[PDB]
Amino acid sequence: KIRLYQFLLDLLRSGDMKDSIWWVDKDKGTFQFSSKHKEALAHRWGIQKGNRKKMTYQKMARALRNYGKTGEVKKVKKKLTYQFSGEVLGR
DNA sequence: AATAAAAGCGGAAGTG
DNA sequence: TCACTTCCGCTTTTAT
Ligand SMILES: N=C(N)c1ccc2nc(-c3ccc(-c4nc5ccc(C(=N)N)cc5[nH]4)[se]3)[nH]c2c1
Repeated sequence: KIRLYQFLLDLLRSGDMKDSIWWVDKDKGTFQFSSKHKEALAHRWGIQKGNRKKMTYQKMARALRNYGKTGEVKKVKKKLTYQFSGEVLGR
């Protein structure tokens, strides 16, 4: 199956939802969600998974915080900003 | 100086 | 066993 952080990375490289997600420093690995359009993205996440209920950003973000222990994604002290790890980008 | 609102946190049970 | 999902409760930041 697919993993969460991959679903995000792909769009960031595809620009499929530029209105909902964008790079802050595409080199450093930072990205940020639109405070207004974040729901329309989490909605598409719950669709690609086929969950019983519709996916809300609050629930999706609850998943991101579980990447903290492994390092895949670490929250930033900024608003709605997270950071990928190097291994995911490539090396 | 208090607030209402938004963001963020995390345990626990549950799911495909 | 995984990778979340869902739920509820609390805590923290910000804007006004
Ligand atoms: N009214 C508004 N227009 C408004 C606008 C912007 C806002 N930016 C925030 C927050 C930013 C960071 C927050 C936060 N960092 C936390 C760390 C730990 C915990 C915890 N539970 N340990 C909780 C945390 N919450 Se909230 N709130 C806003 C409101």
